[PDB]
Amino acid sequence: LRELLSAKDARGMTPFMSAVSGRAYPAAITILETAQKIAKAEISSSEKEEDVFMGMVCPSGTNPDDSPLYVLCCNDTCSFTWTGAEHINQDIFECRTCGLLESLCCCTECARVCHKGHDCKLKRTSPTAYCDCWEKCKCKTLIAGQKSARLDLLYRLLTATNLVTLPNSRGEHLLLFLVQTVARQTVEHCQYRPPDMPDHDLEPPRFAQLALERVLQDWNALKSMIMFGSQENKDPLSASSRIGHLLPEEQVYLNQQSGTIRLDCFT
Amino acid sequence: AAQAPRSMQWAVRNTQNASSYLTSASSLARAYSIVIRQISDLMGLIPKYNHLVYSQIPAAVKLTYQDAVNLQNYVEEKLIPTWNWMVSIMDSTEAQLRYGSALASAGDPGHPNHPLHAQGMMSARGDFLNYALSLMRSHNDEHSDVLPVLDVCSLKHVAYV
Ligand SMILES: [Zn+2]
Ligand SMILES: [Zn+2]
Ligand SMILES: [Zn+2]
Repeated sequence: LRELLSAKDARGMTPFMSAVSGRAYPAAITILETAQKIAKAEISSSEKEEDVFMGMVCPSGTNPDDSPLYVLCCNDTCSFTWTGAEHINQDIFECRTCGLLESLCCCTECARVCHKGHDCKLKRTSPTAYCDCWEKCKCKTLIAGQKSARLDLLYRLLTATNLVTLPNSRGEHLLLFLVQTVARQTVEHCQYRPPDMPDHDLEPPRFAQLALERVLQDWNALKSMIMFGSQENKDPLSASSRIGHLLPEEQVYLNQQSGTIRLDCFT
Repeated sequence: AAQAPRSMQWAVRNTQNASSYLTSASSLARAYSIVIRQISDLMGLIPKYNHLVYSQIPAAVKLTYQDAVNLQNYVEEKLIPTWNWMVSIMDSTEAQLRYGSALASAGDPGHPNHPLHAQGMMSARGDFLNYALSLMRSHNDEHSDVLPVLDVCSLKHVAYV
């Protein structure tokens, strides 16, 4: 089992990470419980219990954009599941890799998951639009999954792993990502109305608000967010993070300041 | 005012009769410099004075080494306040300039906010808010990844001093 759960598929994912990616939250739970058992069974080895566990859950050298705790939060439904073919004021993206050129578009969630790794750009046309991605492509955000299992899995991850401390692929700490999500949903969901084409007329997602409320109760998440931009909590991206190649004088100046742009943008 | 080189242009309010406060602030500094030079010149004569009295002027005050000491003590004290004011502003200015240069070395010139790369009321309120925010940040070294907001053209009076 340890080998089978630490083995990586053609996209680098363990079976656990695959269960999360596919919204099979009860399977992810089953495996995650089992992975803790396995790591706790091999305590007789000269490895630390954690190394094995992290190997099975989120292996070393994983691209941060695929870290499970982040992926679980990205797994929302396409707006179309609750707006249907009605036009609401929302953010929209073109996706040139897919021929979704400037007349066409997808909503934020499709751009984040259905078009992950493509050329996508924030579009400049009017925001009053539905999302073409369910019609033009094999849209992976149409399925909600089991909401109660999604929330249970989140709780478990927050206490099982240190993943809350990582920034995503744009330097956003998880909290700064969640609070922007809630602020965006607040505007989009107020446009919702009760009553070959995909299932529409579903109720909008409240997961980001629930997740934000729970994460904010974790000391580690909060400390990790507030200390962001300190010399210890070195932001990997867009933030003077490579310095050793400059001559020593400029280092002794440039080490002295500390960052707050993200902490201020959050607050 | 011959224009600055690119490594320092970002620190200048530039394009990359009425009264004004700055006129009068500057001219008083100009006037102050004259007196400081003249005091220095008179201190300069002291060693030669037992010759440069009697070989030059019909009458002048006798003075002695002990008096030169006390004059010098007095003169130093009267300069300390303006000295502290000069020094503190100069150090603060040099720090801001050198940091902006180090950041220009480490950063990416492809970015539109790099020092080498770079509406009314709201732009003015922009300028003022950028300034106030830069001021508040700078006090606690919470300023690691944006150029300090600065202009040197106001500092003409510290230049004279
Ligand atoms: Zn969509
Ligand atoms: Zn989609
Ligand atoms: Zn695409």
